[PDB]
Formats: sequence, structure tokens, C-alpha cells
Amino acid sequence: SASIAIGDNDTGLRWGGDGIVQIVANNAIVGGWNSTDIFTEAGKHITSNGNLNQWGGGAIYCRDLNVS
Amino acid sequence: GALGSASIAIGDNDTGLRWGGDGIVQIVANNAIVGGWNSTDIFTEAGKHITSNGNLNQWGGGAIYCRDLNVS
Amino acid sequence: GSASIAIGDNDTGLRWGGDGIVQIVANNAIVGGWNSTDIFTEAGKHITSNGNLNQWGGGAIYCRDLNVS
Amino acid sequence: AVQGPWVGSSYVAETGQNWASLAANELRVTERPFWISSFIGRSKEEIWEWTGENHSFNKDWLIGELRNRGGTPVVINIRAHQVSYTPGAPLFEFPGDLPNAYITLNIYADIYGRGGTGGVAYLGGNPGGDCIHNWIGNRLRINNQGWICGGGGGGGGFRVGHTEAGGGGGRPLGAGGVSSLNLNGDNATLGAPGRGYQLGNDYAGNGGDVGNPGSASSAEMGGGAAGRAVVGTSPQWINVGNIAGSWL
Ligand SMILES: [Mg+2]
Ligand SMILES: [Mg+2]
Ligand SMILES: [Mg+2]
Ligand SMILES: [Mg+2]
Ligand SMILES: [Mg+2]
Ligand SMILES: [Mg+2]
Repeated sequence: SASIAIGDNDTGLRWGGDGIVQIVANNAIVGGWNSTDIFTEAGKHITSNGNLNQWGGGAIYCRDLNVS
Repeated sequence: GALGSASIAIGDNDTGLRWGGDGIVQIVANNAIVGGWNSTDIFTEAGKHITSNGNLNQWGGGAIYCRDLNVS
Repeated sequence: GSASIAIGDNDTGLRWGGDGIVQIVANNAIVGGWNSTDIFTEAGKHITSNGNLNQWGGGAIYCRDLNVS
Repeated sequence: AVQGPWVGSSYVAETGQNWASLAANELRVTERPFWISSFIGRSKEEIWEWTGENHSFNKDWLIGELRNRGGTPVVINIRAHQVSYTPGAPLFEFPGDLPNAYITLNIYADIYGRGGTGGVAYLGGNPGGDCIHNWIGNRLRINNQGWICGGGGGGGGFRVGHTEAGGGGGRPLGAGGVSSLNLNGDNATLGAPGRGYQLGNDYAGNGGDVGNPGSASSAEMGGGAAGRAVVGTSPQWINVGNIAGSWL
């Protein structure tokens, strides 16, 4: 189906194109996924309140890094 | 059940997605709240981890912020 | 619950991946999933923030290497 | 140096910067983009503070301590006067095989080659010592806000017939010549050369002031040659400043 509301009808998961899901909260498009990526939209953040890991032969790529 | 009426059960009745209040979703597995999202953020709860087995990317004018960085 | 939540069509959405495990899927590519301790992607599948990417609190970032543009 | 696996707190500690791009600059990492693994083993430049006046400085002590820092560059803030322990060795020597990426001298005091020893009897005075021998070229950088001085030459010795006397030591601290008869030249001080032995129109030469040869004796034994301020290969002059003696 095209739209999965989770509680309120501005919030949940919806079709975002072929093989694409949008993650939505109070009408804001927070992020989504496709066959290769889970992502946030511009200016929307990803926060781990545990560890944040990259395992395997890949890497972390960023613009800049702040270590407190 | 433990996910309640404003929930999407996936597999079993205590795994899936649960409304957290207006504009909030909880990501749940075996009744543990792993993380969630709201209008501004996707996140994990305290002590719950985010792991890429590919690349982990920050694109654009923001940045990566952490307490420490371990490089193997 | 459901074995499968179809989003768009039956090849994209969320699926039962085992006991307390969910698969995140798109055109039947298994992109990632979660369990009671972790949200994760599968091998070679990426997590990308187009805002900030944060590790907040007493944990840490673990990686193989990190590239700063 | 930055060390893994905790590269993050390690670079914060080494550089003082939380932002990786700015930590990279402290580690002199110029590649953009860069892999953070390239921080490992690199160090922010080290800054040494010398406020101990030292009239017996041994160039080999400094060489050893520089080599202990490996490739890390070293800045030395010299805030108290320094004199080589002997005129036969420069105060500072920077061998061509030093590993440090660069060495900076910030000179806020007077640094000197040692004065040369006064000659005795028919011998000339001995040469003043050199201040700096530089064999790493532009990898030595000098910010002279004080004085760099080659040592003065020792005075020429005196002899006529059986009478033998010694010349004065060159500035600084050069030894007066000691003759077989204890007709000796004066030792120099830090601030002035030593007087030769004198008897009326007869005398052994005085020591030379910094950067100058010793005086000839009344018997025409010549003074020792002037010590030199900087010798060997040209450093990068952040500030030339006040120099006594030749340099390059
Ligand atoms: Mg609405
Ligand atoms: Mg879009
Ligand atoms: Mg609303
Ligand atoms: Mg269960
Ligand atoms: Mg299809
Ligand atoms: Mg000047």
C-alpha cells in the first residue's frame, strides 16, 4: 500500500518511488531507504545514543568530524 | 498487546513499530525500544547501537559529532 | 503480527527476519534491519545522514577508517 | 604522537583541536580530503623552553635530544645565555641526518661559540669557536631576537729569548695562555676578552671580542682567527637580528 500511518495520520512510512520508502513524522520527510541506502533528508540528523559503528571493508565519510 | 493499538506488529506481537506520541515513532524488538524517529531526527535509545556494514556517510554542511573515535 | 508490511508494493517494506528481528527491504534487496540491541545495514549497504551524524553519550564511533573531505 | 586505536581522543590530546580538519593542520597534514588513519604516528611541533643559563653547553646533548623526537619538528625558545663548553666544537650542530622535519631557534638571549685560548711563547692564539654549524639547510629556521656570536680568537703568545708569556683568552670565557714561567694571560669573562700578559712595551696579545680575531703580541705572534656565527649551509632567517661574526 501507498501509506502506512503510525498513530497520527501525518506520521509513518510511505511510497517514495519505485523501490523507495519515505520516513515521515508530522508531515516532515525525515529520511527513507532504497535498495542501497538508509538515509536522512537534508538537515535531518542520525543520532546513536549507544555506539555508532562501521564494520567491514568500507569506511566513514564526512565533511568534518568533531571529537569532544 | 505490548505494542498496543497504534502499532504495526512485524513477525510477533512485541516487535515492530509503535506510536510514541504525535509525530513520534518507536522502533521495537522483543519489547525493547531500540530507537525511533521524529520530525527532525532518526535515533537509537541509550545504549542501543547503529551499525553500517557498508559505508557510514555524512554529506553536506553538517558534521559528524562523537565522544571518541576508534579506528581499526 | 504480519510476516510482511508492503510499502508501495510487495517487494519493498518491512519483513519478519527471525525472532525479534525485522528486515528492511527495497525491491527485495535486504538493505538492513533491526533487533533488540541494534539498527544496522547489511554488507555493502550504506547509512547516510544529510544533516549531522552523531554519537551521543558514553559510547563511541568504531570504524575501519574515516575520510574527511 | 597520535596513536590508534583511539585516534579521536588521541588527536584531541595531541593537537588541542576537536575538529579533525583543524587537528590535521596541527599535524601538518595537507591532503584534502584526508584519511584519519594518516594522523597515526604524527605529532604537533614540540616547543622547548630553556631558561637555564649554560656556559658549558655540549652540542652532542642537543643532537641526542633532537634524535629522540624522531621526525617531530622542534621549536626551541632560548631565554638564557648559552656558551659552548669548548672552542673546538660549535655551540649547536645540526647534522645532515637529523630526522626532525624542521628545527626553529627562537633566540631571546645571547648565544656564543666559546672564546679561543691565548697562545704561549712563539705560538699564535687559538681560533674562536663557532656558534652554529648548520648541515640541514632551510630545515633550520632562526628567529634571532638576541645575539648570535662567534667566539673571539685568543691573543698571540709572547716570547723573546728565554722569556715566555701567554695571550688573553677570546670572549666569551676563553682561557688565557699559561706559560712555562706562569707569565699567563687572563681568562676572558662572558662580556669581555682577557688581557694578555703585559710588561711595559712587551706584551702577549689580548683576546678578541666576539666575532673578532685575537690581538697579535708585541713579538708579532698572531691572534687566533675569529669564531663564526653560522657555518655550513644557510638556514631560513625568520629574523637575522644582531650577529657578531660571519654567517650565511
Ligand atoms: Mg495531515
Ligand atoms: Mg525527494
Ligand atoms: Mg500533525
Ligand atoms: Mg517476541
Ligand atoms: Mg518492482
Ligand atoms: Mg632587525
